[PDB]
Amino acid sequence: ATVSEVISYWRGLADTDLAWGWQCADVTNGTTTNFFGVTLWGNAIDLLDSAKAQGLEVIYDAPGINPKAGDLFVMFTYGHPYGHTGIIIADSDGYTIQTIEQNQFQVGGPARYVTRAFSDGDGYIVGWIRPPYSDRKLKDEVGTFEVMVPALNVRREPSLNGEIVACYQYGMTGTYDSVYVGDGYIWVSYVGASGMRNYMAVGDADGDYNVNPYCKFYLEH
Repeated sequence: ATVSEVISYWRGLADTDLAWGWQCADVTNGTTTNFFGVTLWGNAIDLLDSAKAQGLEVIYDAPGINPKAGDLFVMFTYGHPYGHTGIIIADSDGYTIQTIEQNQFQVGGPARYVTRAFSDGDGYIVGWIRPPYSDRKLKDEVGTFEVMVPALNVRREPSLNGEIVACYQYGMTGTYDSVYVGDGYIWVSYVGASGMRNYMAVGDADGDYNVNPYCKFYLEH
């Protein structure tokens, strides 16, 4: 994947919803998962450590060390211990950064253009990941899931663009009663508080198998 491809995609979303076709729903792991097939587990603030463990290039902020277009930044947030992320869409001079950022629905909000200093009233930049840019119901099952990705959408149908009804954050647990396969993903299903059924992608699918999990799974004993 190319820098121009990725930046163009997020510019598209910022320019403009519940039909969003991404399952992993944050900027950083959404980008690595959907464009590079690399999934990162943890909160926003953990993703530099997760990226390093997956062999990606990680650069920590410092004097003279400034991010480039296409870099995925990680940020410490004063308001909460989970941190914040976004995509850098232009080379930085070290004083401002041009970014696209997001703003039941815990995370994965809509994309918007932002320009921020390296430190302000919301937090400060810690570092950034530099991606390697180039040139059917399966079974009934009584279990619980644990969201391992930073952000994961929840829909009304086990389809790519199913209506989004929630967005779960890393660490979230919950029961499920059934597992589905569809549109390249494995899904679990459960009855929401609304009273109606919900579907959530829990990993990329090769045939009937979760070959890239977004969650851990626990079965009743």
